[PDB]
Amino acid sequence: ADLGHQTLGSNDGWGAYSTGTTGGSKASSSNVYTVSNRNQLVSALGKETNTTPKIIYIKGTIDMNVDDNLKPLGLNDYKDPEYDLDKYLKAYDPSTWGKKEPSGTQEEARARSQKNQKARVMVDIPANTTIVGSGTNAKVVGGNFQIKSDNVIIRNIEFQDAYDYFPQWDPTAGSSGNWASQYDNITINGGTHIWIDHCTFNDGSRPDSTSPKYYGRKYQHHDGQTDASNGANYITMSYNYYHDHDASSIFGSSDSKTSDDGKLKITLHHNRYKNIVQRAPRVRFGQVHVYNNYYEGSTSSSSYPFSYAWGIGKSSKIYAQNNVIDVPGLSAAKTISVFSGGTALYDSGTLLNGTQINASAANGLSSSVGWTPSLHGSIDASANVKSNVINQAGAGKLN
Ligand SMILES: O=C(O)[C@H]1O[C@H](O[C@@H]2[C@H](O)[C@@H](O)[C@@H](O[C@@H]3[C@H](O)[C@@H](O)[C@@H](O[C@@H]4[C@H](O)[C@@H](O)[C@@H](O[C@@H]5[C@H](O)[C@@H](O)[C@@H](O[C@@H]6[C@H](O)[C@@H](O)[C@@H](O)O[C@@H]6C(=O)O)O[C@@H]5C(=O)O)O[C@@H]4C(=O)O)O[C@@H]3C(=O)O)O[C@@H]2C(=O)O)[C@H](O)[C@@H](O)[C@H]1O
Ligand SMILES: [Co+2]
Repeated sequence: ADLGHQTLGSNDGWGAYSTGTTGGSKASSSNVYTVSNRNQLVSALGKETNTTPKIIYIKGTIDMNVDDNLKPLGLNDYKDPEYDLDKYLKAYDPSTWGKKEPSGTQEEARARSQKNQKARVMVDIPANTTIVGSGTNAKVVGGNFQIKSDNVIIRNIEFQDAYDYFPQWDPTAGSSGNWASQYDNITINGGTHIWIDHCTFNDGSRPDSTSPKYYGRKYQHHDGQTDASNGANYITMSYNYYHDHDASSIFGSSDSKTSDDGKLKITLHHNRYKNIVQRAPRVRFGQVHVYNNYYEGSTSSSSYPFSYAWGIGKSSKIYAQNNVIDVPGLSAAKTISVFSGGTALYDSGTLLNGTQINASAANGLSSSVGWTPSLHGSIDASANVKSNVINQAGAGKLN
């Protein structure tokens, strides 16, 4: 079968659990579409009620920052009449505003401005849908796919530069405040039975090094690459190439969201993370199988310096098997970051710079996470992960 019609293999990660992930493979003839611009994409997706099996082939580059006639839209097209960058910055300067949350005229105008862009760039993917790139050059630029539904497959697409023209200042985020944006490439918000495979995720032409710092902090126009929230469950992400981007994948968005416990069952395998700073993934609560992924970066890079690969968050149940990390000078301990409530990590076969290590033990964590994945394909020896993943991961590697 072609990529439009294949389904997730019955053993291929948590996505294969229960009813599995077949997307739109059974689409009838009038529910197969080929799309090459936002209008055609939006028409094919339709609304939440469009749950019949459907297959959507993306042909070429689809820019999501465009109007209904496909004219490109930028900052001045989205700006609320009352929003102004220089006045926003003057209003919320910690020097005069202090550390309270921004509120009042400019913040309200900024919020409305951001909703103006969201209406163009964010689209929901309805149940029983397969979306795949045709050829080696299918691209989604500036878009944020959101998946709240069940049974969805996304493959062979290069997602670039989910860019927010209106980052919000938050003085209380982190030790010194941070600017925050809204758009991921893909957000799984309660979505279930999802396969993301052979896609590429990067920051396109606007990497973070082209953004200035305001109040000493990077004016961050990006957010995540593939994030999962709000009881998202039964998901396989395989053979994806994440590169040149700060925060990759947060699974479980909040310590208070205890309803995520027993959910966020996600398998990550054969993904490549190059020049990714952090959160690859950062997990709360979930049983997440992480195996045969390759991570490569430098702690001294000026653009996207490595901070950590796996985030051991509250009650996370990461099961790591035969992953390979190549970051010169990094210690075994610093391959991961442990956050409050994170106490356990199964860690087997990890190579760091060519040497076998145990990040879990080095961080004092419990060596068992109370589960063993049954749904997986073949396990590569760690010695072969780098080569297999560089050769095979990302869009345009099949076609
Ligand atoms: O269908 C819709 O479209 C839908 O849209 C709305 O709802 C969405 C969403 O579905 C809701 O659940 C909710 O989302 C809430 C929030 O608005 C959203 O941005 C989000 O984000 C998470 C956290 O809330 C963020 O603060 C943030 O946090 C991360 C870390 O998790 C956090 O620990 C911290 O990290 C620290 C330091 O601060 C950092 O500096 C760094 O060093 O690391 C450490 C660390 O890792 O611990 O801050 C970071 C960060 O800044 O990114 O990001 C989280 C994330 O997953 O991105 O989740 C919120 C929530 O779960 O409540 O609201 C959304 C919204 O759009 O408003 C509509 O409201 C709804 O009607 C619906 O229609
Ligand atoms: Co996100």
